[PDB]
Amino acid sequence: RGIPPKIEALPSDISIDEGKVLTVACAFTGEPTPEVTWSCGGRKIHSQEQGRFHIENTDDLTTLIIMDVQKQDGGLYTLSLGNEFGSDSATVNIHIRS
Repeated sequence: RGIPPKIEALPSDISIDEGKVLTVACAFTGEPTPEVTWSCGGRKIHSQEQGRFHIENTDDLTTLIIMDVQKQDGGLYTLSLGNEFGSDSATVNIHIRS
């Protein structure tokens, strides 16, 4: 009959060295499958097929990938989920290390 979305696991903080690939994964649940939005600074992140930012969404996992991570990529990344029955949201603090 419908189950609102829930983010089941997302880390609160991640530190990665400058220049590496960062991968941030999150498992979620919901019926129907929730729509997934990643954002940073009130702006939605979109996959770039020939760029550094990529989002891979399956029916219960979403992954943010940032290739060759730079200091400018650091910040608070929010995952938001929504379906007909509700919404959820959580933030991960991404730190880029020298």
